[PDB]
Amino acid sequence: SLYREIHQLISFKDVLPDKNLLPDWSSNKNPCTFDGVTCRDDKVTSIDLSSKPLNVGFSAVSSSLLSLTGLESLFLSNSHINGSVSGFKCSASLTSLDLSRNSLSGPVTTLTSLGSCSGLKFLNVSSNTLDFPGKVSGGLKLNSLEVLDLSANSISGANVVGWVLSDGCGELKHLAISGNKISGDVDVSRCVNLEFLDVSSNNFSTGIPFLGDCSALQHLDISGNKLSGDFSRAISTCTELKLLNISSNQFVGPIPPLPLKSLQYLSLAENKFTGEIPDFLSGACDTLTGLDLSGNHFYGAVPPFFGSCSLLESLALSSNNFSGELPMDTLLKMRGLKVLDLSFNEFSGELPESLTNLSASLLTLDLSSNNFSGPILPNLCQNPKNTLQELYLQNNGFTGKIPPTLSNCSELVSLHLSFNYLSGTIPSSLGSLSKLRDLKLWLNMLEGEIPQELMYVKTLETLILDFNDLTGEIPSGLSNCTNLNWISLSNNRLTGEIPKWIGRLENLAILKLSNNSFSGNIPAELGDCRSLIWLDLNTNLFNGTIPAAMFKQSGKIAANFRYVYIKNDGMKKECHGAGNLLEFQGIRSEQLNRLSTRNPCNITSRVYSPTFDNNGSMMFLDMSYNMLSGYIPKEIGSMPYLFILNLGHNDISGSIPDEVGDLRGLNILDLSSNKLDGRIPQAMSALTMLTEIDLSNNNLSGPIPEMGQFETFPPAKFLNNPGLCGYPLPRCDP
Ligand SMILES: *[C@@H]1O[C@H](CO)[C@@H](O[C@@H]2O[C@H](CO)[C@@H](O[C@@H]3O[C@H](CO)[C@@H](O[C@@H]4O[C@H](CO)[C@@H](O)[C@H](O)[C@H]4NC(C)=O)[C@H](O)[C@H]3NC(C)=O)[C@H](O)[C@H]2NC(C)=O)[C@H](O)[C@H]1NC(C)=O
Ligand SMILES: *[C@@H]1O[C@H](CO)[C@@H](O[C@@H]2O[C@H](CO)[C@@H](O[C@@H]3O[C@H](CO)[C@@H](O)[C@H](O)[C@H]3NC(C)=O)[C@H](O)[C@H]2NC(C)=O)[C@H](O)[C@H]1NC(C)=O
Ligand SMILES: *[C@@H]1O[C@H](CO)[C@@H](O[C@@H]2O[C@H](CO)[C@@H](O)[C@H](O)[C@H]2NC(C)=O)[C@H](O)[C@H]1NC(C)=O
Ligand SMILES: *[C@@H]1O[C@H](CO)[C@@H](O[C@@H]2O[C@H](CO)[C@@H](O)[C@H](O)[C@H]2NC(C)=O)[C@H](O)[C@H]1NC(C)=O
Ligand SMILES: *[C@@H]1O[C@H](CO)[C@@H](O[C@@H]2O[C@H](CO)[C@@H](O)[C@H](O)[C@H]2NC(C)=O)[C@H](O)[C@H]1NC(C)=O
Ligand SMILES: *[C@@H]1O[C@H](CO)[C@@H](O)[C@H](O)[C@H]1NC(C)=O
Ligand SMILES: *[C@@H]1O[C@H](CO)[C@@H](O)[C@H](O)[C@H]1NC(C)=O
Ligand SMILES: *[C@@H]1O[C@H](CO)[C@@H](O)[C@H](O)[C@H]1NC(C)=O
Repeated sequence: SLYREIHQLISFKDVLPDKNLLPDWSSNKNPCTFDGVTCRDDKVTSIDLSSKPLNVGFSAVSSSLLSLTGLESLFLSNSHINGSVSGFKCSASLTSLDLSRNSLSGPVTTLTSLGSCSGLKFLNVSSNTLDFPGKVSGGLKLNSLEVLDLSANSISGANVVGWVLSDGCGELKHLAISGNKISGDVDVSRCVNLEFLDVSSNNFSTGIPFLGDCSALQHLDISGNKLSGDFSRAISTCTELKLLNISSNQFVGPIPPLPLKSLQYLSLAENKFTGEIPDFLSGACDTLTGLDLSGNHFYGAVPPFFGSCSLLESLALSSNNFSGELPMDTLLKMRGLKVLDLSFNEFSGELPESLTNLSASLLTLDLSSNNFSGPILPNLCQNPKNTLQELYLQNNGFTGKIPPTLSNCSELVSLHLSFNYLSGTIPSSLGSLSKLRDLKLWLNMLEGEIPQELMYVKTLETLILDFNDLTGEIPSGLSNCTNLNWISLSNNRLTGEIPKWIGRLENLAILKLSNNSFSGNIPAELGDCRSLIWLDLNTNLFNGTIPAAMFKQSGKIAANFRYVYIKNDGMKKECHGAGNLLEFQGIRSEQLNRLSTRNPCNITSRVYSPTFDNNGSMMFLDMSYNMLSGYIPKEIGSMPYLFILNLGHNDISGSIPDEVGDLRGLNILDLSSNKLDGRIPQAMSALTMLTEIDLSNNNLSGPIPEMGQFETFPPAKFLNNPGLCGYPLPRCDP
């Protein structure tokens, strides 16, 4: 017996490709001492080899492990098991089998073989590649199961649920098959003990699941399909219902009657429900902990009855047309509230003083994209121990100043005050927000300098201050913020140079400094930013030459890195640069016209990516409209991910490096308005991704390369080059 146990386990170990995996599994040694093994009274009862790259087929598993007498559970989640299940001798003692997150493949009918495990009651085969080929007939025939998870497979087809349940489901308590492409009907009316049903993210577009008496159902998730019928009538017999998730479908009309007496979580998000919030929902106030109505067509006010929902932790009403003043009278009674999301509505008026009390309970306050006005509450975080982590007030009409008292929201992780009409300075006291990761204040009328005090915020990742009236230089304090990964200061009136300490921000992925008055040379230390993929310096007063060293990472960039990209059309003179990459969270695109008084560019063309290992490269480089000079370092050509390169409008001379032809990712290439001479390198015919080029206003000569993409570009892209010829230009005179 021990003999048999140890021979089975060691035989399993020996079939493993990796010889480091079960280092302590050893023959002539008791398995009860092995890692991965659970024993009771010196007998093996469970094996857990999850998250270990075994790289063997199911046949090895069923041969060795599943035949172990007395084995009660086997956990092999994320263990690189492949192959298919099939017939094997299986212990009567085995009650749970977890094969999730593997590479099991073949028709789901293979699972019928697990019927040989007479004791099997729990089965997880989620996140594999099981499918259902053609004719959906017969049955799964595992009607002893209490729990079955077939989620995230490759099951495509109609009435697969009927197939799962055809042979009986009187024992079933938990059915999940989410994340497939199943369609048709769901009939669980004979599953009288079913407590959990998840058919979400599938291809259901016809009937609502038929639940029958719905006598044990507590959790119902049909979200992420295309359903439109009468779910209300479907769930009306479900008196045990705690979670109802019908989000991301195609339901319409007003919120219908619902079974409210046991309800904890309700989501109707992402449908087309209309009307006001009806007062009958009040019946769930004894139990309701989470409510989500986001992304519908609701309107009107927030009903006073919400005052009695004392257990409500989360109220999400974003993206509707709710209106009126902040219903503080009601919000104050919601003892339990931690998340309040009213963003993307039409709430208006000023912030009430009572709101300050909420700083004491909420973790998240989201009022972004409404019609609020007036000052931001000076006293907001006045309470002894405020919990507030996220404060989103962006895209409103707030006036006045940023209250220094926000330094008292001690747990603040994210502060978004962008797209308002705030004036005054950036309070130095935000320096004492020791956990702050995101500071976003762009598109306001902020003045003064960038607080040196930010140097106290070690956690800082995001500093977005575009479109203000900020002056002075980049404070050396920012050098201490080594987790900065996104710095954006475009469209201020800043001065001075890029500090060389810039080099020691190994996480900086985006540096946008356009339309200021920065000067001096480009620091070669820029090449020491191990994360830099987006460098925008257009429209400044930079000078000197381009440092080859700034490219010395093209390189071992580990990985890649919520925004809007607004492309410059090329029909406006006063509009400079390839285009603006701007932070765009909780902001309506409709309000982008608010830039009209700051930005000479049109705003019509709004846009919202590769994968790296250690191959990653700079993706975006724009240094146009400066006073640069010298020669383009041929290292310029070392960036296979560079899809944009704008060096237009400088005083760059010498010839175009042939290495430019190595930039296989290049879509845009602007080198117009410079002192460039010599021949356009033939190598540039290798580029096949170009959508725009400009080499006009240089001193280029010789023929335009006959191959590549040149012929597809108009004469304009080549004008003002005396000795240049060849189509699209006039034929060269040999
Ligand atoms: C770098 O930054 C500076 C400073 O922000 C920026 O200069 C500013 O640019 C804007 C846009 O060109 C100017 O626009 C002001 O406001 C309106 C836009 O709504 C301008 O255009 C029209 O104004 C008339 C007024 O009667 C109006 O009827 C019309 O509807 C407007 N057209 C629209 C809808 O676009 C005005 O010309 C102008 N108003 C004033 C103050 O006279 C700002 O004035 C500029 N502010 C300055 C110069 O400090 C500059 O363009 C940026 N550079 C780059 C390359 O982006
Ligand atoms: C079948 O196997 C699946 C794959 O393991 C299970 O899916 C996983 O279940 C976990 C529990 O729900 C999830 O845990 C995550 O990690 C933390 C750990 O502390 C949890 O709190 C979170 O709920 C969850 N993620 C976070 C951070 O929110 C796994 O995420 C989840 N993975 C998925 C969904 O693919 C199934 O649960 C299992 N089925 C059954 C019936 O047991
Ligand atoms: C799920 O959505 C619908 C419904 O099954 C599928 O649309 C079908 O498209 C095929 C053509 O490939 C037609 O033969 C079917 O008649 C369509 N269905 C109907 C009723 O119009 C869609 O293909 C399915 N998606 C997947 C990936 O399974
Ligand atoms: C209700 O259903 C939605 C849609 O299935 C769930 O949202 C999913 O997970 C997150 C949001 O939490 C998003 O990524 C998507 O909207 C959904 N899935 C994916 C992978 O995109 C939501 O979590 C469900 N709510 C509950 C509590 O069950
Ligand atoms: C870039 O701008 C700076 C600051 O205005 C200038 O610094 C120049 O540096 C070199 C030193 O040999 C010379 O061009 C001048 O002596 C400096 N000018 C002055 C008085 O500041 C200069 O305009 C630009 N620097 C470069 C590299 O040309
Ligand atoms: C299972 O994985 C191994 C390891 O790569 C491979 O050799 C074998 O062909 C795979 N079997 C199937 C069914 O793909
Ligand atoms: C939203 O509500 C406001 C205030 O009642 C109303 O004036 C406006 O027309 C509504 N907007 C839409 C899109 O229905
Ligand atoms: C950051 O600046 C330097 C880093 O070497 C040093 O004075 C100190 O460690 C830091 N200062 C602060 C504000 O912690």
